[PDB]
Parts: sequence; C-alpha cells; structure tokens
Amino acid sequence: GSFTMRLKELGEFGLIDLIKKTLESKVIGDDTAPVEYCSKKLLLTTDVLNEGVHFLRSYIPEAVGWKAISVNVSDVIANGGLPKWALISLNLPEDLEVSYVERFYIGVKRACEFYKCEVVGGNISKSEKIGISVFLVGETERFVGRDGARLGDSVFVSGTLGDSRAGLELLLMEKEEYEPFELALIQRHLRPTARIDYVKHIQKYANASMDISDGLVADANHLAQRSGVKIEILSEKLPLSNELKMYCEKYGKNPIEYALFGGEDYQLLFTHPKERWNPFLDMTEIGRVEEGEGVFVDGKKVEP
Amino acid sequence: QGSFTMRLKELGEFGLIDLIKKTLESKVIGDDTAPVEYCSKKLLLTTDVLNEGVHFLRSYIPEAVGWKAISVNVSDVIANGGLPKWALISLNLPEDLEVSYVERFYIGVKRACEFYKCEVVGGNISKSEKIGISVFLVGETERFVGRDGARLGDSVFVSGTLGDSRAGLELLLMEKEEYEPFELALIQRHLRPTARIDYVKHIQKYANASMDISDGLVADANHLAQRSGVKIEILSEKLPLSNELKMYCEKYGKNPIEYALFGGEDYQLLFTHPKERWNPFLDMTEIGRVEEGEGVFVDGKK
Ligand SMILES: Nc1ncnc2c1ncn2[C@@H]1O[C@H](COP(=O)(O)OP(=O)(O)CP(=O)(O)O)[C@@H](O)[C@H]1O
Ligand SMILES: Nc1ncnc2c1ncn2[C@@H]1O[C@H](COP(=O)(O)OP(=O)(O)CP(=O)(O)O)[C@@H](O)[C@H]1O
Ligand SMILES: [Mg+2]
Ligand SMILES: [Mg+2]
Ligand SMILES: [Mg+2]
Ligand SMILES: [Mg+2]
Ligand SMILES: [Mg+2]
Ligand SMILES: [Mg+2]
Repeated sequence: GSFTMRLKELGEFGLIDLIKKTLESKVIGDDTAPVEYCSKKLLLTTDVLNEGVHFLRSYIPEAVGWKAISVNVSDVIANGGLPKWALISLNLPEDLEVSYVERFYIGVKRACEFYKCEVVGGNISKSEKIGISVFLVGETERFVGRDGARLGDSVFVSGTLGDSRAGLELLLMEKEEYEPFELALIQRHLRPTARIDYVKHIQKYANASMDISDGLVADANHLAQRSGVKIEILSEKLPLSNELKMYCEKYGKNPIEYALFGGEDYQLLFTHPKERWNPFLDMTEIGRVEEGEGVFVDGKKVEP
Repeated sequence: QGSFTMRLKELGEFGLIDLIKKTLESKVIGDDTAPVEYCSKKLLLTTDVLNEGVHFLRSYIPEAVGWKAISVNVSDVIANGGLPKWALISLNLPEDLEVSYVERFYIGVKRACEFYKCEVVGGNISKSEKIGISVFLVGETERFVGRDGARLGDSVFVSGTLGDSRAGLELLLMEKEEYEPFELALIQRHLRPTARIDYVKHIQKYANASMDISDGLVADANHLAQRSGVKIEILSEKLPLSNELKMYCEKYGKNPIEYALFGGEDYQLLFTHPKERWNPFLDMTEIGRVEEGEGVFVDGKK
C-alpha cells in the first residue's frame, strides 16, 4: 500500500478545476468554449456517450445517432449559438454489426439535417465497448455562458421536466408492452431534441444560459455558482407534462421530484428580466435571481 | 436464427469509412483533416485518439503522452497546409487513476500548445476502465492540400528521417533500467514526436498532395497513390536515415531500410510537387517520383 490521491477523491469538478489551472485557461467553465474569429465567436464543445453508461447495444442505433448529435447541439444552443460542423470519434468492437454503424449514421444524418449542421469527419478505433465522442463547432454573434445572471432576473426553463428520467425508468422495467404515454416518455429519453428554436432568444436576451442535462437543481447550482448569485425556485411553477403525471400516477410517484432531479431532458435554463419573456416560445418562469449564494426551492436550499 | 450479417472485422477500417462517407453523402471526408469554408479562408477540423494498451502504456511518462496527444493531431493539420488554433480533449478516465497522472498529462499538453501556438479551450471527462484520449483540433489555412493532388512528374519528398519511432518503441519494450544516450534519442522520437510545424508555409504554397507519415512510409504512400490515382516509385537508397537509427540497427543487428520503409509513428511528412519547388532550407529529402499507373513501388517491386 502507498496511498496516492485518486480521481475519485478529487471529484469531477475538482478535476476540471485542476485542468483549468494547469492550463492557465480563462475560457474553460461553460457548456461551450467561445473563440474570437472574424468579428464573430465560434463555439467549441464535446460530449460523450459510452455503452453501458448512456445506452445499451440493444438500443435502436438510429436513435443513438440522433441523440449523440442532439446532446452536443444542446450545449451550443444553450450558449446562444447555431451548430455548424461536427466530428465523431468512435471506439468500436470488431464484432459489431456493420449495419449498426450504418444505422447510427443514418440517425446522425437525420439529426444534422434537422439541426442544419454537418458531420465532416471523425475517427475510428478498436475497443471492448462502443464509445462515442462528439466534437461540435457552432457560431454566434453573442456568446452566453453561466456567469452573467443579474439580480432581479427571472429564471426560465424550456419545455417540461422529468420526462427523460421517467422514460429511462420505464425502459429499465423491460416490460414487453408499454402504454402510449409510456412510449412517449421512453422516446423523449432515447431521442431528445435540442431546443434549436430558442437560439435567437438566448443569443439576444439571456444574461445567463445553459441546458438542463443532469437535472434542474444540480445544473441550477452551477449557474448560481458561476454567476455568484442565489436562485429561488418555486416547485409549483415547474412545467410538468401530462405523460409524466400519468406515469407518476400509475406508479405512485411525485412529479415534482422528477422535475427537480430528473436528468437528460436537455431543456434550457436561462435568466433575464421578466419583460424579455417571449410568449411564442414555451418558456416557463420558475424563480428568480436573488443576491446571495446557493439554490433554494420553496425556501429550503438544495445542493446537487 | 443464424447471424450471417457482416461484422466490422470483416469489413475493415477503410471499408467502414467508405460506408460512413456514403451514408452521410459526404464529399469532404477522406483526407487527414476536413476543410470547411469560413471567412474567406479554410478551417481544418480533425481528430485522433490515443487509447491505453494500444497507443501507449500507463507506465509512460504522463507529460510525454500529453505532448504526443496534441502533436499527432497538429501533424494532420500541418500535413494539409494549416496551422493549429484550438483543441478540445475528451478523456475517458478510470476513477482510481492517480490525479498526478492527469496533472502531468496536462503539463505536457500545455507545453505542446505553447510550442505549436495553439490552445486547448475545453474538453470532456468520462469514467472508464482504461485511459482513453480523444483529441479534436481546429486549424486554419489559406490553401488546403489533400491526398488526391499528386501530379505526374512530381517528385516525392519526406521530412526529417524515418524509422526512428519504431526503434524507440522497441527500446521501450526492452524495459531496461538505463539506455545509452542515442537510444534515449530514439525513445524520445516515439514518445514525443515533434509535429513539422516548420513545414506549414512550404506545404501550403507548393505541395499538390500531402499527408503525414503515421502508419509507415509504404503504408501511407499507398493511400497517397490510390487517392491520386497515380503510382509512386521510391528508391530505398534515398530514404533519410538518422545516425542514432543506424547506430541502433548496428547494435541490435537490424536493417535500417526496413525501419525507414515500414516503421510507424514518426509523424514526418510525405508530399509531392515539381522538383523545382524544392526548398534547401528545410530538411526535405526526395525519395521517389509520381508516374502514371497505380500502386507504390520500391526499387522496382510493389
Ligand atoms: N467515425 C468517423 N466518422 C466520420 N469520418 C471518419 C470516421 N473515422 C474516420 N473518418 C474520416 O476518414 C478519414 C481518415 O481518418 P484516419 O483517422 O484513418 O486518418 P489520419 O488521417 O488521421 C492519419 P493517422 O494515421 O495520422 O491517424 C478522415 O477524413 C476522417 O475524418
Ligand atoms: N478533459 C478536459 N479538458 C479540458 N476541459 C474539460 C475537460 N473535461 C471538461 N472540460 C471543460 O469543463 C467544462 C465542463 O464540461 P462538462 O462536459 O462537464 O459539461 P457540459 O457543459 O457539457 C454539460 P452536460 O451535463 O450537458 O454534459 C467545459 O467548459 C469543458 O470544456
Ligand atoms: Mg451543458
Ligand atoms: Mg461535455
Ligand atoms: Mg453537454
Ligand atoms: Mg494523417
Ligand atoms: Mg484521425
Ligand atoms: Mg492522424
């Protein structure tokens, strides 16, 4: 035995901080990395999907391809940008069916057409399990990160919350038959759609923005932390879908818990004066930026 | 039922890439980097991967792996006529890996970025069983140079010397406690290859076809040849050999020519153009010619 500090002890964000300092980096910290180029800003970002962690080999491949692109396009949109070019690095087992990869890219192709971006390259390496690393390049006239929230700002989110988590739980049940609303939830988990419809809004009005990937509470703390402010959320303001309620009804669950802690919805979390609100978009006011520290819900403070 | 469906192993690496290209209806895929039109210039996107047990061992000096991680990708950018700008590094890391490993990896990354004048602006972290390193690089150029432009009559050049890296890998594999200075040089060339950043202008201005030598001379020359629909004739006696490589072969009874022909990971350059565009102030060596036909030949044989 020797005892040496391991990554596990440091923790995810502790490691990122170490990386940021070692690099003496000033840009690291947001969903994307803004770089100055031709009077505009290019946004560089990357996400990963590993077999056994974010999907199973039994998952429909085209959906996995759709998701791989969507997941990263989500970061770009959350920071006020439009996707442009992407590369996909694949770690593949030599026993995998050729049709799997082909179908994965069919899903990638459809997502790219939908988001109006393009996969221009990538890499292939041999491995035990499937690993998917996506690199995306986007552009914007105004980058919006996690540290620009202003006190008095209202806190917004897009769509509904908790759907993805319920979808995953339903998939885990491995039932041989699901009801329509259950398939809807499963589809939302398996095939999320990045809110590319919010780009202009974020780019023009948000003071602080990011996408909800790990859950509202957890991601709201990063926002509150980087903006050095306090976030007060009202549970009864959380946008809930009928399918989620139906799910929580059938399995004796509490919707609010799914809305606050459910991950992988890939909706947006942004802030700005309530007056900038756009009723044409499905945004919902759920709280506000108050001078202070931490994230509070109905008064009590909740940590990630 | 029975599964008779084709598996990746059967199809092969390049056959897979062709299928991927076809599926995306992509016109750009195929070269070391991907050129995209932007701001009256050409941005170059590219990605390489270093996986534990395959491209390196966890026992290798971390900072060297960090240096190489950046260097191998910058090499692709350089080989297609561009300069590196921004990079992202996605890491698959075992939760029980020493933090010192990661910090030292990034010290190597930092040093390479300062040397090549580019910057790591972000990345990703994921839990895994083994260390996985995926680097993404963005470069920029005024003139993109791919692998399909070789014109007949062109001379075939390479930079530096060849076979050094393979010699270095073999020395590493001997797991000796101490190496002679010349052996450390060889090891240095395998562990910490220096991308040919000094060739950017030359490649950008006068190369009709270019790429870096990573798989090996003959192996990569073959790609250059089929991509250009030309045949490449190389003369072994012209291959650039280093004193330390020759010293190595002398000591271990090896043939420096084989190393220069098949040795991988030197990350030197392979490009073609008229003999008159030769620049004596760069260490390029003419090793062959571009003629009509197909395939790669060495001293007459395929
Ligand atoms: N999963 C993937 N998706 C899309 N394109 C891919 C890909 N894997 C590889 N490619 C593309 O096919 C071509 C070859 O990439 P490859 O990684 O084999 O070579 P390389 O040019 O990086 C040289 P090296 O030996 O130096 O690594 C590139 O144009 C690349 O973008
Ligand atoms: N190995 C690495 N090297 C450099 N930067 C890294 C890194 N791993 C993560 N980062 C950076 O730290 C910040 C966080 O990345 P992270 O991948 O955890 O979040 P994310 O913003 O992509 C949200 P999500 O939950 O949606 O995936 C980013 O600015 C990222 O570029
Ligand atoms: Mg994000
Ligand atoms: Mg990420
Ligand atoms: Mg993300
Ligand atoms: Mg290359
Ligand atoms: Mg590559
Ligand atoms: Mg390469």
